[PDB]
Amino acid sequence: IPEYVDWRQKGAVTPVKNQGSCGSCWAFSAVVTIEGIIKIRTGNLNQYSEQELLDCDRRSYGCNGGYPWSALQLVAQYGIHYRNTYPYEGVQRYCRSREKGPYAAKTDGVRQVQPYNEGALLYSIANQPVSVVLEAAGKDFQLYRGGIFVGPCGNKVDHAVAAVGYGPNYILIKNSWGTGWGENGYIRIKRGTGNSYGVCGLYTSSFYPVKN
Amino acid sequence: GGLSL
Repeated sequence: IPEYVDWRQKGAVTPVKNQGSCGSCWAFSAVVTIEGIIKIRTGNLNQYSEQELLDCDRRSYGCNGGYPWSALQLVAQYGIHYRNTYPYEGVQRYCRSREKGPYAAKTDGVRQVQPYNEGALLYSIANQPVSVVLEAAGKDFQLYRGGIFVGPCGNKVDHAVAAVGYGPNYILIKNSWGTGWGENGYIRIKRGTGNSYGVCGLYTSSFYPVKN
Repeated sequence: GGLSL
């Protein structure tokens, strides 16, 4: 796999979003991967609905957190609407999928990346954006303004985001905290070192949609 | 799994 990958430059990443005062990161994370795989497979970049996952994936806990892989299975075994059709509200409400007409996109499944394995994660990223988790509770992550983030942090993951590229010293992550945080809403997290968990536990639990 | 800012 090459030294640089950046799905933004291939038109496979939509603008940075803001989950606001709702623990819906898991839904944002899943949607980034869906937006990515749809562009790669069909040539169209669309925005898909985090709100639908928030309201409809009842294995997850709405604004109290949830599971990217559970969200991704919903899209494959049910489907997902466009963001325009089912926009983000920042509060969990009833599932309105039926009320909003047929799905816009469907996936053919979900796969997990081999955990605690930097190359496996990079190989996956070279193929498509990947949902990843990390520890975000530390002030260092919260206050990140730019540069290669090395921590300090532990491995107690609590935040779902999406990896959309990498380069020699980093993995490039799209966060859902608005465009003021980090590097225009992104973070470059240090990679390469002697760390099987990854910086901030980045290699703990990573998924991607399958299509088509 | 998974934070608000």
